[PDB]
Amino acid sequence: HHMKLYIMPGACSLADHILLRWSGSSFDLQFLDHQSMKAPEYLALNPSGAVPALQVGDWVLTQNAAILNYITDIAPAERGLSGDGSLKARAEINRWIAFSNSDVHPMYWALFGGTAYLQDPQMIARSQDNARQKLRVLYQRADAHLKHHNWLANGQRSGADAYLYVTLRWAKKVGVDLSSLDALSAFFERMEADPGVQAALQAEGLI
Amino acid sequence: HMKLYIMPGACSLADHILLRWSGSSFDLQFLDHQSMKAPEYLALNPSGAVPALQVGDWVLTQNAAILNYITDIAPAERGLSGDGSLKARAEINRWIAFSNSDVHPMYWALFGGTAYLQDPQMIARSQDNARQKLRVLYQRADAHLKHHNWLANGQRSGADAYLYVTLRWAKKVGVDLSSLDALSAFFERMEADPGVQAALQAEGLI
Ligand SMILES: N[C@@H](CCC(=O)N[C@@H](CS)C(=O)NCC(=O)O)C(=O)O
Ligand SMILES: N[C@@H](CCC(=O)N[C@@H](CS)C(=O)NCC(=O)O)C(=O)O
Ligand SMILES: [Cl-]
Ligand SMILES: [Cl-]
Repeated sequence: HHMKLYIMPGACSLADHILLRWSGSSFDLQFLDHQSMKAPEYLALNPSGAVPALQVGDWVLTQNAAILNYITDIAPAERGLSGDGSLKARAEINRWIAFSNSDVHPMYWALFGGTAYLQDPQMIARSQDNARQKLRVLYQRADAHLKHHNWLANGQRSGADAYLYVTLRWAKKVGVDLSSLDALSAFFERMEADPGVQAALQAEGLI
Repeated sequence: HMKLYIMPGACSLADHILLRWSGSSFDLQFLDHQSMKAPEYLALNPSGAVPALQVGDWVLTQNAAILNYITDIAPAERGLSGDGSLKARAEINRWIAFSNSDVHPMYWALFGGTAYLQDPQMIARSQDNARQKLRVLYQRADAHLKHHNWLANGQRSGADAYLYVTLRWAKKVGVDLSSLDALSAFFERMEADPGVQAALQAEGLI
């Protein structure tokens, strides 16, 4: 109740939801729609009208990268979400959060109606194929990294893994080819076997 | 002991500006669209993109990660972490993420990212769309800057360096920044900054 996470089921807010559960923090979910996000109540809270938003008392934090880092910062060290807690450890988490946040996530724009302005069905389809080809390349990079690493950063689970997992769920909704990416596949299954991930998916109605 | 891999005027200029503000000792390593795809740099960064910050044998690559690392190593007296609280770091992070994940990728069609469309009219529509979406994002920044001189905690941070760098691209690609007086004043404050000027000059920019 002191902390409220504004979510849309299956959206990027799911990464923050997963991390909150891994941190062991007490929090309250506030459910939003593509309609309720654009309503004046949430626009007063976040003018951008986009999820996630994390309310800590009267303070409203908005970027996934900022929220994930904030949850990491407040989590007790025993939860192991900051690695050894050094500058290098935080930098490793940050680089992999930025990979999902600024390389992976925006490549999904064409796959979530971002290219509707093209009007031409063939052009819209080409933009989607391009997004899938570029995403395939990015996921091959993540898979190559996961072949020799347990987790993305510092060999320990972090907000970086929660974010990568959420993008993989989108890949599995928009037709991104993840075949022959065995390390990435094992990572996805490890995540889905996790009680914190399962609790989050269930609470959001993705079961 | 630190080496920053740059391309003149690229997103790496934000890290360059912050390194000057931090007072840190650093070397610049200049790259091309060709030298970045060369095997020597691909061994350091397989993504074949700038920035990259080398600290000894360690190579750090994401802009957001580099900006936060520079902030973390800067002496407290430099005032790049605000009051230094979790809320202060979160305010810096939200504004870094705004330029990193909202502004920066909207420039993709404006920098040849929609060439696959082939048809010139469709490529032009993708550029017009990128410009329209960017004016909306810059209106948001302008609305925030109407009541704040700096993006986070009323004190200069890596967030300010990043927003300024994209505003340089806006001017080069035809993004409409008219009637955005607070963002215009921000751009002017930045260009008058000695650390910014020192960075622009070292990069051979104007
Ligand atoms: N850079 C922002 C992006 C925010 C964003 O893309 N939010 C999406 C959720 S994935 C959203 O609200 N989409 C639907 C809408 O705006 O109606 C962040 O990572 O928090
Ligand atoms: N998410 C990455 C994006 C990296 C990136 O976009 N780098 C650009 C510089 S603006 C680049 O190297 N562009 C041209 C190229 O790859 O040839 C970050 O912020 O560091
Ligand atoms: Cl990376
Ligand atoms: Cl923001």
